[PDB]
Parts: sequence; structure tokens; C-alpha cells
Amino acid sequence: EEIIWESLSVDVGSQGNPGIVEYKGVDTKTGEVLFEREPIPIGTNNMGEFLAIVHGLRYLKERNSRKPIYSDSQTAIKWVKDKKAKSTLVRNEETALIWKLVDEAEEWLNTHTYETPILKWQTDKWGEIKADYGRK
RNA sequence: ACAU
DNA sequence: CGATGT
Ligand SMILES: [K+]
Ligand SMILES: [K+]
Ligand SMILES: [K+]
Ligand SMILES: [Mg+2]
Ligand SMILES: [Mg+2]
Repeated sequence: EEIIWESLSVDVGSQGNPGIVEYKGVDTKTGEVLFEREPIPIGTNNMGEFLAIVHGLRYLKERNSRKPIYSDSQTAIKWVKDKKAKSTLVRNEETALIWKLVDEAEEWLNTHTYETPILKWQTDKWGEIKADYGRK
């Protein structure tokens, strides 16, 4: 503890896993939605969580903001730190789009810098992350 | 087991 | 109940 209220919170939403994947980013203090990704027909929860963090890094850098990012995904936080999304999702024609976005997000991480702290949202102490979709 |  | 991940 405790919550850094001056932050951006991100989360994935899906219809199936693998299935249709979307994500959004919100102001932790207010819940204002700051970005939302158009649904991607097939992806995994963890690919979506990864894309959401990277989009948040890009969003904050473009705006010269030093705010931290909260994610509830141990996996996606590690993948961003490693600059490598270690997804098991088959690469085929159906999954081409999500894998293109994941590849492009890795490419961005490998060509840009950032100081943004990427913090674990402590769901067991604080309840659901503010960017949650309410689908569970 | 933990995080989704 | 099923799936994605460390
Ligand atoms: K949900
Ligand atoms: K959760
Ligand atoms: K498991
Ligand atoms: Mg989540
Ligand atoms: Mg959620």
C-alpha cells in the first residue's frame, strides 16, 4: 500500500480466451476513460494486457506525463520488462492481426525509452482495478 | 502456488 | 467448468 492515485490504470476485456480482445486505460482517480482499443477478433488475455500497458506507455510519453501505470497482470508486467511477449497463441491466419500488434508493440519498446513505473495493482487489498470491464 |  | 501465463 497505498494507491498512487496520480496514475493510469489499464485492463483487458475479452469474449472467450482465446477470443475477442479489447483494452482500455483510465484515470485511476476519476475513472475517466482515456483510450480504448477497437476489438480484435482473436487474441489471448495476456496479449491484450501486454498491448494495454504498451499503449499506456506510448500515450503517456506523447503527453510528456511521468505518471505510473497500474496493471493487475503479473504476466504482462514481466513481458513489458523483458520487451518480449512470450505468448503460446498459435501464429496462423486467424491470429495474424493480434500477432502483428504484439510484434509492433515489442518493436516500439525496442526503439524508444521511458521512465514510467509499471506497478502491480493489488486486487486482493484494493478491489478490482479501475479499468476493469465488469465481465466476471 | 501465484497473477489473470 | 474452460483458458492464459510465471
Ligand atoms: K472483468
Ligand atoms: K482481476
Ligand atoms: K493454471
Ligand atoms: Mg486484468
Ligand atoms: Mg479485469
